[PDB]
Amino acid sequence: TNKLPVSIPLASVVLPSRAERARST
Amino acid sequence: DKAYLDELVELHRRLMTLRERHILQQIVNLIEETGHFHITNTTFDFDLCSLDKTTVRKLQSYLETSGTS
Repeated sequence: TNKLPVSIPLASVVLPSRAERARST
Repeated sequence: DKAYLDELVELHRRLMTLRERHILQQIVNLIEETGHFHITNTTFDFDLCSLDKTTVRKLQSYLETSGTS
């Protein structure tokens, strides 16, 4: 299991991605 | 090279129980700016193996908080 997924309630933190400029792949 | 993984396990385990929102904010913004993350419906998931060598030294540092005094 060369992977360790850790889920953190978005309520516990804040992700900066509101008015994103552009995805572009 | 079997040590690297360990650095992930310990961190992973600790992170799982870790609640210090002060850190979760720092780390998140760290691996977030990088792009090595995948946010789902309503949650923030990330893999410790997706950390960059130079980013790992910064990852382990955060948890290794302290107090200058």
